[PDB]
Amino acid sequence: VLSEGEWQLVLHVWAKVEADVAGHGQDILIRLFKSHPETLEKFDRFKHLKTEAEMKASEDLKKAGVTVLTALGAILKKKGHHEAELKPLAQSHATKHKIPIKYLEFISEAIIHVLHSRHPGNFGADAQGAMNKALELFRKDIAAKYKELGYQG
Ligand code: HEM
Repeated sequence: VLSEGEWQLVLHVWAKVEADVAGHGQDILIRLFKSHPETLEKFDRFKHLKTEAEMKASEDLKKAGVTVLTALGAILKKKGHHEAELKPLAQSHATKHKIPIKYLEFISEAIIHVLHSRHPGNFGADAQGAMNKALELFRKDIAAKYKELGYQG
């Protein structure tokens, strides 16, 4: 369970992401795909992309970036009271998309990497610790829901 102080560090760096969610989502997905190429296979619409240039030019990858960060943003803003937001998400990612928790760990890593690079103003060690806490919470609660749904994760 995060403190209010920890939530405010999360939400301060989020506020910067929101200046340009599409740009941040491009960087974050590209980092994910570069770091764990196996994750790209889950995206039938753009899993053929071969290079970072291709990725940066893909309108479909850009939309996905906006989707993930907007959904995550809405979750973070709930400050742990995210049961409603996680229901649909766990169901789709468990049952349709088939995303293991380890891939949720991979995108969490990419999120932290990009924020650390982009936002040294709002992503010092304390803020990064708070964001890691929030993302662990997210992954813990998703994992519990996956189990409920019958998915090993
Ligand atoms: C912070 C983590 C994540 C959040 C908040 C998130 C949220 C979403 C949302 C809102 C959608 C669209 C609605 C839906 O289908 O449920 C979506 C679709 C999808 N997500 Fe995620 N997601 C996350 C992580 C992942 C990861 C790590 C992968 C794969 C490695 C993944 C694969 C997909 C796929 C394949 C789709 C369908 C996209 C499409 O067909 O257009 N997601 N995700």
